[PDB]
Amino acid sequence: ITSSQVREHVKELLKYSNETKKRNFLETVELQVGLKNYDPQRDKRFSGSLKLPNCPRPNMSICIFGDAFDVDRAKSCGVDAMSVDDLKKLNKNKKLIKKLSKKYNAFIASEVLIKQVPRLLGPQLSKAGKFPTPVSHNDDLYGKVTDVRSTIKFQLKKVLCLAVAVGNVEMEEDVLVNQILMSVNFFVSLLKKNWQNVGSLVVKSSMGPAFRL
Amino acid sequence: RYANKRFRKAQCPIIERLTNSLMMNGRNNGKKLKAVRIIKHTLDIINVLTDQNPIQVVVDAITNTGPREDTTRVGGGGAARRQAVDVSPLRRVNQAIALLTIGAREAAFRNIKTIAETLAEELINAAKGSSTSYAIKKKDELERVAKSNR
Amino acid sequence: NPMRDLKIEKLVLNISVGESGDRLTRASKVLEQLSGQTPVQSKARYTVRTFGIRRNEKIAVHVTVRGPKAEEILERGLKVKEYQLRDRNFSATGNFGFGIDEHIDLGIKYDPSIGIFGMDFYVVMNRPGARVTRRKRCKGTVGNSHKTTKEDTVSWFKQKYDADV
RNA sequence: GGGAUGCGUAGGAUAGGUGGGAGCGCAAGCGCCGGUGAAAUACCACCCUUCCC
RNA sequence: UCUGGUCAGCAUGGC
RNA sequence: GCUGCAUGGCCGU
RNA sequence: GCGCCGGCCAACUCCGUGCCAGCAGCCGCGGUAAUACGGAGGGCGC
RNA sequence: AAAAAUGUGAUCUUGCUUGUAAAUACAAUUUUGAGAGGUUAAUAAAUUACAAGUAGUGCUAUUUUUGUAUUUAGGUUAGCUAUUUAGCUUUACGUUCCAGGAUGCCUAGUGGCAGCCCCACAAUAUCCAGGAAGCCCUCUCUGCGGUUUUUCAGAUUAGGUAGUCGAAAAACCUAAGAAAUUUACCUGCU
Repeated sequence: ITSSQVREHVKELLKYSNETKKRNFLETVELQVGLKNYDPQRDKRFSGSLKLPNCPRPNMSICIFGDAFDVDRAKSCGVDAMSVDDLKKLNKNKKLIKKLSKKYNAFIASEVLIKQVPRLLGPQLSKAGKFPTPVSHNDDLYGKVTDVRSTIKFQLKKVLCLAVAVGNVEMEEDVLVNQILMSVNFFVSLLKKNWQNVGSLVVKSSMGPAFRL
Repeated sequence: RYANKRFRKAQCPIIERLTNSLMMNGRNNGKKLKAVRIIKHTLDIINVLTDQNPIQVVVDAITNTGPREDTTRVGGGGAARRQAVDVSPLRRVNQAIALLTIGAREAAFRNIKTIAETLAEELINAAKGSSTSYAIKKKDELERVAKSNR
Repeated sequence: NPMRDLKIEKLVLNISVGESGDRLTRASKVLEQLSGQTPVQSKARYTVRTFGIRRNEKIAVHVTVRGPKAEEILERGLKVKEYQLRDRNFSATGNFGFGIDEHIDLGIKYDPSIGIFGMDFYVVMNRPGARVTRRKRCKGTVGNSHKTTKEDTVSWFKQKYDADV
């Protein structure tokens, strides 16, 4: 909740993670919060994207739907590119489309393309919450890609709680806290009660145990 | 009752007594001639429309029309209950023939200068080959009434 | 001279009292194709025992005239029922249209009348300048000199088309 | 809180959800992939329904 | 039996 | 014109 | 001389009358053909 | 309705709740004759249209060619009696006359007939039973209805039972004073 308290949470979490000094691979930090006194039945549920101020550390898988330029940038970035030609083909084959949707967290699409993508893709993508974000045809993707990586999705579903990826072991405790704050901000905005709803908050490394704020 | 059963001379065309009775039912004002004609013409109608011989069609009709049981009122201690009872064999014919002619008159179709088609159609409708028509209705209705108050 | 001569100013036919075109708008139909125009009027006098007690009344009345419409009407008009076309029938002023009057309160009024000559015909005769009296302005009054006389009046019409009787 | 539980159709099947996920495991198996579907499933978590303590 | 019907078919007492 | 309760006759029932 | 003449009870007709006037022992009689009221003729009784 | 294509940010539509809008008519015969007064007092059914929210579904969201057209229809949710068929009228519970509209449901097929495009037969149940007339009665003109007061002897010659209100009169209806007074069934005494 308060910055100092979260800093302790984060600091403690890092120390606890063990087995060895640290796993060979860099673990990631997850923030989990439980909510209270909110009816999940109503549109109280939260599904939203948050741009973390310091990126996720993984830079979320992103797909780009578009043509030259936009497609070129996507390839340079190393992102999957779905070309304009493929859109109809994918609408036809649900089998592939389903797989594509499951694999990536976010989709970015050339804005002009939006009519076609919803016509063909929308049935699969929309239910998922996967619908693409439009960007101008001659936009610069890099900043967006960074944010979306460096973007994370908060999806409560009907359940009372949420788990989100806040950062990496690589990043500083200060950064992790800043990212956590961005997440917290969304909840504060959604309900009138605000943060009061948060029953309990916890931080945890991949391997490490959760520690309550 | 009215009188002793007088025997009726059998029909000139097919010497069937039952037919004459039917003819009597049709006739009124003693116009015996018109009455015979209507029945004969109907028989001809039965021949064309239906492959079967008219005499057979008619007899079958009467059979469908005769009520087996009828309800007669009677005064019991309270109210007059309608006792169901069998019907005399003599009674059944008079009812059947009478009901045919009445239902036949009932038909909308006004065919032949006279009534003759209504009789023709009525009889066929009666047959149980076709056991429909107004005549059969009355018959079925009476039987239904009986055994309702079994 | 020509001025003095008598001509007919406005006549106007009319119809009986009561509602008109009761079954359907009718009775106006007569008066229609007759005289060329179609007037309608209304009435006052609410409680009528066998009349209405309607206030504003549909009551049929109508027609008028001009010059020349009532000529070519009042042609094949007179030469209609006139047991006595004229005599006592019309009076001092010039022309009239009547029948037998009834004892009713008369005289102190503008003098419209029930009187029925034909489907109450109204030939009104006036000579002269007379537009003087009628017209709004210095009205003036008829001279009671150059006024119509029944004798003169039962002249003119009579000279033409039909006998005085 | 701990152990259970969740049966339209399609989907090798009883899919309560959502986020992470290209892997978990010596292997077998399991998952990804492929596919069906409105939604995808291993594995790690969090939020639920109902039942038990 | 009904003071049945008819003095208006006719007849007939009385008024 | 009265009285069929003053009657004949005749008739209905 | 006197009573009576509808039945009981022997002795009957006319007229007057018109539920009136009247009669009446009981039953009753008189509302226009009254042997019952009143007179008369006639009759019965004594 | 069918076909093809662009394409609004792919795309896609069966519904639930709130707000506003309009029809569903009415007159007439007949009634104590007419008009006026609350056709009341009551409480208003439900069909379609647009907007928003919402599961839906990203919301408004196109153009060109072809046959008349080759589409779905039709019915169905009126009352009453009835154990079924059916029947009666055709829908009534404030009383009289009438429309069935929602969803969901039924036949797409069977029987007669030479044949049929020719005749017959199915259909649950919840929704509102809605609309007009119509309202003990009151005032006026003033109503073939019907008021106001009085008298009541006595049946060709009289009585016994009795004749729509016991009868009759004159008259009242914006005013009611006022005065005369029957009979049918049926019969008698000396």
